[PDB]
Amino acid sequence: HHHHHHKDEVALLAAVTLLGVLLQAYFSLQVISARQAFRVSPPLTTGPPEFERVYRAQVNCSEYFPLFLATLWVAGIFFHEGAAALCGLVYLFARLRYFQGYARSAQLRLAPLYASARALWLLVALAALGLLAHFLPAALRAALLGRLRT
Amino acid sequence: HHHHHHKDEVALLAAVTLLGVLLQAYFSLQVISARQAFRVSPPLTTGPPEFERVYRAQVNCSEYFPLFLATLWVAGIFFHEGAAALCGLVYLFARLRYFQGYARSAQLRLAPLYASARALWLLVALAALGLLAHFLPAALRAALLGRLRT
Amino acid sequence: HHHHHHKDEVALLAAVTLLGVLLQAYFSLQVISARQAFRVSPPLTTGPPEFERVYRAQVNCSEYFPLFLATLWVAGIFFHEGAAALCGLVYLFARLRYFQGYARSAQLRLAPLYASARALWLLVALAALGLLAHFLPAALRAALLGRLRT
Amino acid sequence: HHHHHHKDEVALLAAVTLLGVLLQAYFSLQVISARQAFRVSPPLTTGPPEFERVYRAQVNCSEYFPLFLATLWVAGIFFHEGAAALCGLVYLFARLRYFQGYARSAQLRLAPLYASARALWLLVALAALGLLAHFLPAALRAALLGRLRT
Amino acid sequence: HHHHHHKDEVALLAAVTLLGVLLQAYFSLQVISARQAFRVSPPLTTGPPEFERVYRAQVNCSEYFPLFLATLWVAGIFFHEGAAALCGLVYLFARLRYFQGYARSAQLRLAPLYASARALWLLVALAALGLLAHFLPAALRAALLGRLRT
Amino acid sequence: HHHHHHKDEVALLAAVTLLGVLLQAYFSLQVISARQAFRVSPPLTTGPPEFERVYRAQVNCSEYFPLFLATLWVAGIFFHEGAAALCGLVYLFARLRYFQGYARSAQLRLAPLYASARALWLLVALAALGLLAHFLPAALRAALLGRLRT
Amino acid sequence: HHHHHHKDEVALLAAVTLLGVLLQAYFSLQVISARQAFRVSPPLTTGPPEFERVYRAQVNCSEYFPLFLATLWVAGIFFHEGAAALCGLVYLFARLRYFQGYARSAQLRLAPLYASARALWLLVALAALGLLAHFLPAALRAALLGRLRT
Amino acid sequence: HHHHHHKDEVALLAAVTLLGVLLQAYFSLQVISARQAFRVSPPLTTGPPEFERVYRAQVNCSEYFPLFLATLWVAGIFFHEGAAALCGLVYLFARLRYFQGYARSAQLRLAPLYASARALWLLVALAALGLLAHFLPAALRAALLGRLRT
Amino acid sequence: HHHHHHKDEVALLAAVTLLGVLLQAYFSLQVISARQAFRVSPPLTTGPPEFERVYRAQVNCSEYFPLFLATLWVAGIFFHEGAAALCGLVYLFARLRYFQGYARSAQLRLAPLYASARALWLLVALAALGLLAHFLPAALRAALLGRLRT
Amino acid sequence: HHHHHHKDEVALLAAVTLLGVLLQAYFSLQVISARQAFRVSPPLTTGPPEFERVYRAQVNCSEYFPLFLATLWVAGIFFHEGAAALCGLVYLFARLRYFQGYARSAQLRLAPLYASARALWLLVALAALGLLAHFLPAALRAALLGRLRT
Amino acid sequence: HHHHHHKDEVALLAAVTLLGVLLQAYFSLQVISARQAFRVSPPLTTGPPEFERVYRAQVNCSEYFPLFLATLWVAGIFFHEGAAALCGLVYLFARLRYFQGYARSAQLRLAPLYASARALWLLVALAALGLLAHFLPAALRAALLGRLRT
Amino acid sequence: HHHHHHKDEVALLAAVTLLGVLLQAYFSLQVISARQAFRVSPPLTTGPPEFERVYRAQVNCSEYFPLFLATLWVAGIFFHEGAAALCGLVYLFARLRYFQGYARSAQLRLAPLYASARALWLLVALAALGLLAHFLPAALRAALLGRLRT
Ligand SMILES: N[C@H](CCC(=O)N[C@@H](CS)C(=O)NCC(=O)O)C(=O)O
Ligand SMILES: CCCCCC/C=C\CCCCCCCC(=O)O
Ligand SMILES: CCCCCC/C=C\CCCCCCCC(=O)O
Ligand SMILES: CCCCCC/C=C\CCCCCCCC(=O)O
Ligand SMILES: CCCCCC/C=C\CCCCCCCC(=O)O
Ligand SMILES: CCCCCC/C=C\CCCCCCCC(=O)O
Ligand SMILES: CCCCCC/C=C\CCCCCCCC(=O)O
Ligand SMILES: CCCCCC/C=C\CCCCCCCC(=O)O
Ligand SMILES: CCCCCC/C=C\CCCCCCCC(=O)O
Ligand SMILES: CCCCCC/C=C\CCCCCCCC(=O)O
Ligand SMILES: CCCCCC/C=C\CCCCCCCC(=O)O
Ligand SMILES: CCCCCC/C=C\CCCCCCCC(=O)O
Ligand SMILES: CCCCCC/C=C\CCCCCCCC(=O)O
Ligand code: NI
Ligand code: NI
Ligand code: NI
Ligand code: NI
Ligand code: NI
Ligand code: NI
Ligand code: NI
Ligand code: NI
Ligand code: NI
Ligand code: NI
Ligand code: NI
Ligand code: NI
Repeated sequence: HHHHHHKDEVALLAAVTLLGVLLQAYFSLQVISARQAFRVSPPLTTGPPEFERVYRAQVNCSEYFPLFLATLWVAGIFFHEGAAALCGLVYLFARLRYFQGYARSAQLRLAPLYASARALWLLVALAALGLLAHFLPAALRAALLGRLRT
Repeated sequence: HHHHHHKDEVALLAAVTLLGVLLQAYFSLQVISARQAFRVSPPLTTGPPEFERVYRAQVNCSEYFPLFLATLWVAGIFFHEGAAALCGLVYLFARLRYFQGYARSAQLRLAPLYASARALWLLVALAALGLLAHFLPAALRAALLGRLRT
Repeated sequence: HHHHHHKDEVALLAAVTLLGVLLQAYFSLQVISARQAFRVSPPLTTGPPEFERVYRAQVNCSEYFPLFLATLWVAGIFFHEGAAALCGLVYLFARLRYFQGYARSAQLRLAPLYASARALWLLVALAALGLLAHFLPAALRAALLGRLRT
Repeated sequence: HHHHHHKDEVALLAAVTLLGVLLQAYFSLQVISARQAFRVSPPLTTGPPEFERVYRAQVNCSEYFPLFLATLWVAGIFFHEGAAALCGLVYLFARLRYFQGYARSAQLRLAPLYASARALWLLVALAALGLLAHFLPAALRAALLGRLRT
Repeated sequence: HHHHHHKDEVALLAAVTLLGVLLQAYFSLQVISARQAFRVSPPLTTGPPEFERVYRAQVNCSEYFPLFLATLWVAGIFFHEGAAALCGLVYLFARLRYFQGYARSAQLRLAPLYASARALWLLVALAALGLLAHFLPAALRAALLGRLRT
Repeated sequence: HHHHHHKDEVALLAAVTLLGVLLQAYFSLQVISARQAFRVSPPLTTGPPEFERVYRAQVNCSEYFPLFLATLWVAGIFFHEGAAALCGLVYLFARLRYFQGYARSAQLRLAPLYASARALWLLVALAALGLLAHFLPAALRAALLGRLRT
Repeated sequence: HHHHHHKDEVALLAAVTLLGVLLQAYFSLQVISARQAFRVSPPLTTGPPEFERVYRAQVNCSEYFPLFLATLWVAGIFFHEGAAALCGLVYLFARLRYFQGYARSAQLRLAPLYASARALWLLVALAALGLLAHFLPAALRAALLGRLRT
Repeated sequence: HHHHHHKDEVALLAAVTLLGVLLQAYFSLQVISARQAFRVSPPLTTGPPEFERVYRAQVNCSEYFPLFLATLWVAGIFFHEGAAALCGLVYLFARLRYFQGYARSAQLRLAPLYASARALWLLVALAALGLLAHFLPAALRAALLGRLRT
Repeated sequence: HHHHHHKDEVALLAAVTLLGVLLQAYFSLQVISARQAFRVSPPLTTGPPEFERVYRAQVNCSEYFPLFLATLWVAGIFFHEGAAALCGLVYLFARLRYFQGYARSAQLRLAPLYASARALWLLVALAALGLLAHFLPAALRAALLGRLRT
Repeated sequence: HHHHHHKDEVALLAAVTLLGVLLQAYFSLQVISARQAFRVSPPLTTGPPEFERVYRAQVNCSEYFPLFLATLWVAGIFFHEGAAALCGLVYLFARLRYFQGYARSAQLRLAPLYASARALWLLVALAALGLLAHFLPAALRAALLGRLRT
Repeated sequence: HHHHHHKDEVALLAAVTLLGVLLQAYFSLQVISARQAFRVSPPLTTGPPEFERVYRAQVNCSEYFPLFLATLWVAGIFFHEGAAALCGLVYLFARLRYFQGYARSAQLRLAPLYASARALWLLVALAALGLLAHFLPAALRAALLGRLRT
Repeated sequence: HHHHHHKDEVALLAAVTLLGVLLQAYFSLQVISARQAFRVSPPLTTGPPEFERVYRAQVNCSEYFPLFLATLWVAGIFFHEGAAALCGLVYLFARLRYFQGYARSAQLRLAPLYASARALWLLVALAALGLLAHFLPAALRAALLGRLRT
């Protein structure tokens, strides 16, 4: 405190962030479950293809999760909160489908992997466009001021 | 600048965040050390069970680390900073114990894994409760206003 | 809204964050490419050393990426934005070199790994120094006030 | 010779038989092609999953091919030639789809495997019904004649 | 059509043929069942000895099945239909016992393998004797006619 | 019975069929012999290359055997019995050479594999030409009758 | 010495003991022989299933041999010498059959394994019954004497 | 017979011996059970770590069992029956704990392994002390008698 | 008690027995030491040949140890105590040499293995000769008494 | 210098030597090429049979190359330069054929291996015959001179 | 003897030859050392990549060593002694660097491998040029004399 | 020609060289023989330890053979022919013993390996001493002449 809160500017991003965490928790619980079913004890991460697909689907989602969080917040702050949150939901729903598909079949990971890549690339473009709108005017002005005497 | 800083609202979260990073650095240095001791050179991540346990303990802590960070910040902003920071410390101390236990024995990972899951689930619940307190009143009001003419 | 934005206080951190994401995207696309070249289909993450090095270089960069993001933001907020952003650029350029080197040879990962560790440790020290400057004066004052009657 | 030919009673069965052979030839040429692509030389029948799927799809089609031929001819002679030939075409088209699907993905073999099983079971039932119509009347008559004095 | 059918000359052969197909169907369903029980997914044909024995028993029966069909029909047409059908039943019952025995133990395959070989060799001898009775008289006559002038 | 036999129309096909069976029996006895020599007990089908070549040569001959039988009978009935029987003998002699060559060396399988493929493709073409001669005239007539009013 | 010998009280146990040793010697000589035949040199204890079965049959007999000796002597001293010696002979003859069966086939070990377990359990029960007869009367008397005043 | 029995001098040793046998029987039944659960058929003694731990725990107990029996009897006869029997019970209870611990985790074998070693070493020391008391006086006397003339 | 002890009749056997136990303890401590040196953790019993030789030497000594104990006691009681004890010492010294040799080289196990076999076979022959002297006179007398009337 | 050169006595040997070196260079370049084609990177010398055959053919030629050089020079100096050079050319041409054959097929190495062995054995015999002509006369003379007085 | 020595014409070649031998001795001692460090006992030539690189570097140097010696002597005799000796030193220094580099990293073998190939190819060209100068004039003269009458 | 031969100065070196070649031929024939006995076909160089020891013993002798030849000739020319030839015989006899020993046991290679190293090091020292005697006087003279004016 402060007699103002910036919570109302990031609450959709925070909600989509928490949903992402819950989805990652779900993937982790499904791996523990596959370990039980296929009797693959730590420290092993190999076993039958069906176990390896569940393990790998979770590990893939986990590798991309910080990329998702980073670009969600940057796009949400610099471009538009609602648009970023919406691309974020689409990304997470695609990730659920990727995990479910990949667990059934390596080939079934591909369609939802492409949908998740499209949603993440869109977050990347919105983040980039917002950062450009932030930096470009001051930079072009400073260049122009430089050329002004001449 | 700005003639105000929101640093004083997130400094415990930032301190617990930095402690988390230092702990992850420690786990990484312990893997490099196990590589030396067991002569397992990159790109290999397999070798004797004792090397694999150290590798896996670090990789597990690393997978969950962004989940920890995400929920720490959301709970700290939307619920209560001190409570979030405290659950965060408990989580990180549990993770230290998980890493140390798992390195000695797969079975010794389990008790501290459960303690870390309890602390992370508590962060999740506090984040959820704070987001509910943020969104629910405006939503119930809007629903009611809708029903008002009738 | 709010009639003020804290965007101007974190825009360099956000830009370096987005660059980090783009670099991680690049590493991921290079793994997909190595999968094609060496015919290593998911769920496999093993194959010839040359494939394993590309896979491992990406996975290593990915493990450290949240540590990078965490300390970049904490150092940028609590110490100095421009200094944090600069150490961050140096870190990311070192990571590019690590990935390129490791793909050619395990041994070629080492020099740029050390440069990335130096840049990350510097971010850690700046974050720590900023948090100390935040907390230490109030703590020493409170200790002193305690001793004052005596 | 003979001043009659029974060719006109089995020409659809013979045509569907020849189509089956051509389809098996196709599967064999696709395995030779996969051997070239994946550099798997005889006597090896193992290699990457993608090679093994092509090999296995052909071997599976080959195991069932004599079952197909046997029941096609028995159903065609004892039940109805056109019906047997039609179930036979459906079976072979399902087998093409099984081979193509299985080569892409183990999971993609399943739908067309079920369609081929339905067509083969139908040939089995028609063969059984025709053999029953052949044998049952004489058998029931002989049983009855036996009971007649009494 | 034709105002005569040759169905009555091959109906026992066709019935024994259909029984052979049903038995091969049974072996195939037992392999699918062993895949489920031992979690061996296609394209794999290896796993624990107990799975491999079920797989191999089916594959062995399948390799010999066209030899069985070929000699059943040739012996049934050229020697005697009832005798061929009877040796055929004995062969198929021996094959059932081979499959059941081999699934329990490699060693238990041997006694019924020998009984199936005896029944198949008998079909071979009957086929050979019928073909000799078909060709030998005309050949000896033609040789004699050749020697007749001299 | 019947006061006529169609045996005299298929006796060369039946003789070549029986020779094919005897040749497959020979290949099977040679595998049992290689099992003894190299001490490879069922359910194993792997061992030294020299055992695997004998196993594979037999399995290859067995996969193609129903294709051989099918096309031999269709070409023999629809095209010309003596021509089909002759291509059939050539095919079987090529298969003997394939088995003997492959057992000595993978590379030695190739020349006789090509000779067997040429003989089998010739049977396929004769079968196709006979089926065309059977079906084409009635089909062209029916098409023409259709066009006749116009 | 002593002007008495307790040899006459244990000579059947000693004879059955010596027979057990000779049988274990036989099993050991058969393993050395299997090593020669299958060319499996120490320190290896793995090789083809046929070698492993001979090795394992001997190792199993060896693990149970001290259990046999212990219970033979305890039953022979505390229950009845002739009965213990007789169960002991039955056990050893069952063990010979177990070794011979297991060497031929894993499955053939089972019937004689069960017969050896029945004979060993009988020795266990006789030993237990003899020890009960030894200890129970004095214990029940001491309990009763305790209750006597009351 | 004999009008005396030495049964009363060894009945505690015999009872502890029989308990040892029953405990070894228990370990063996637990291995058979682990074979069923993990589908590891003889002659295999390898499989998942969880099966191998149960197998190894039993094999370890079995290797030491004759050492236990030997020293139990020697200490019980030459030192003191009750003391030997008591160390023996402690040893066997420690072995139960070793088996149960090792089955859960390799690391959990260690504490009860040390307790079993302490109890076995104590039996060894009591056996040694009893044998010294038996042999030393006569030996020192004989040495002294030798020195006596001088 | 008893006013006599049979300790003086078996004290050399008991001493040689205890020495055997101490030697087995030594072999076990050397395996634990090889586990440390070669980093082979339980439940593994495989690793480099040098570890496997130490493991196997101990396991071999352990398998034969109950055979040694059994025949030592039977020969010592039924033939001559001092002779049995002496063959026993020779056997144990040969076993020490076997363990030391085998640890250095598989081939170095052979000479001392043969010396241990000679000493054990001698114990076997002395045990057999003592049991014959025990049983043969009464048996020949009983046979003769049977023949006496005639 | 010297006002004479012994170059004219060994120039054919030197030319055949240089040709041998060029041929070994060729074999080495073909291995580097096979490494590229089959993606087998150093330090690996294993991979598909087709790579291993190229590697092994070169390594075999390399092992025998010093034997070739040694005997070429000794035969060329002690027997006859032109004859040695000619056997040497024949040997090298046989080695080219061995390398080319072995690369295609293990079996194709054999005929040219035998031709190279014949040429090398001939060089050996010429070297031996030349050394005999050098040493035998002086030795027989010295023996004779020894016998001369007598 | 001889009242002249050709030692002064080859002493630099002999010195460079001896240096080559000493360098090969060094490589061999470094392999023995790597065997000790990585516990890889003969007959094994495989182990961790770091051991395999040391082994392979030595084996590669050894394969090329006779090519080096052959061309060093031929170039030194037929072209120029000092030039050959100098290229030889350069080659050997490059080989030292190849061995040292390859031991650290496969990739580090490449630069010095290329330098050694350049020095060896230069020796080859000098040897070829010297042999041409030896043979070409007499050959061109003989061809010309042949053409002279015409 | 030349009216002198330098054959009489190198005939012992040539004879020892030829003996070395014959010994290498023997080692090669023994490997071909081990391939037959253990059924290890090219391109394989792995199999049971007993085959690998024969292979490795030959390959080791082959690697050192050019070192032997080089130093034999240099020591024989620059130091003393008879001494070099004698060390050479000793070396070759040691190599025979190394091959024979290593084939029986890895450990048995060591004593004769050391004897061969001593003989080869002696050849190295004699070669070095002869080259020093060749070069040192002229070098010291040239240095002295340089210092002479001063
Ligand atoms: N290096 C030996 C020498 C014995 C030899 O030269 N064998 C001939 C006939 S089996 C061969 O072609 N060896 C094949 C190879 O060296 O890869 C070997 O491994 O075989
Ligand atoms: C747990 C998930 C929370 C969901 C957060 C998003 C809630 C509603 C998002 C929709 C906002 C859309 C704003 C309009 C964007 C546009 O114009 O495209
Ligand atoms: C590096 C670690 C920094 C530690 C950050 C936390 C410092 C004190 C945390 C305690 C705050 C507790 C506030 C009260 C919460 C409650 O009522 O439960
Ligand atoms: C995509 C990358 C964006 C780059 C963000 C950084 C842009 C300029 C950074 C330089 C700021 C340096 C401020 C001075 C720091 C110092 O004094 O050391
Ligand atoms: C190569 C393929 C040849 C095709 C053989 C079949 C040609 C036409 C088949 C259709 C006949 C259908 C007859 C009617 C059967 C019914 O009433 O269901
Ligand atoms: C599904 C199985 C159908 C059974 C076909 C056979 C039915 C009866 C076969 C017996 C015919 C025997 C004829 C006599 C042969 C002989 O004399 O040996
Ligand atoms: C066991 C093998 C039986 C052999 C069957 C064939 C017997 C003779 C076949 C030759 C018939 C050739 C007829 C002429 C064909 C043509 O004109 O090309
Ligand atoms: C080498 C083997 C020695 C055999 C030892 C046993 C000799 C005879 C044993 C039979 C004794 C049976 C006594 C009667 C037991 C009963 O009543 O059941
Ligand atoms: C099946 C187990 C049987 C148990 C055997 C032991 C029964 C009681 C043992 C206790 C005897 C203790 C005697 C005193 C020893 C001492 O003074 O320390
Ligand atoms: C720990 C080892 C204890 C040693 C036990 C043996 C002590 C002396 C044994 C020698 C007794 C020899 C008696 C004579 C035997 C004979 O005549 O051959
Ligand atoms: C690069 C290769 C150089 C070739 C060296 C040989 C050149 C000609 C060799 C033939 C000399 C033959 C002399 C006659 C030998 C004989 O009588 O058999
Ligand atoms: C152990 C190494 C011995 C070194 C042998 C070489 C000693 C000096 C070599 C230099 C000779 C160079 C002669 C000039 C060659 C040229 O003109 O290029
Ligand atoms: C095939 C082997 C040929 C043997 C070559 C050597 C023949 C005799 C060598 C002995 C010469 C010894 C000369 C004396 C050396 C010295 O004084 O030590
Ligand atoms: Ni205020
Ligand atoms: Ni201001
Ligand atoms: Ni603000
Ligand atoms: Ni406002
Ligand atoms: Ni007619
Ligand atoms: Ni009629
Ligand atoms: Ni008809
Ligand atoms: Ni009495
Ligand atoms: Ni007594
Ligand atoms: Ni001069
Ligand atoms: Ni000269
Ligand atoms: Ni002179």
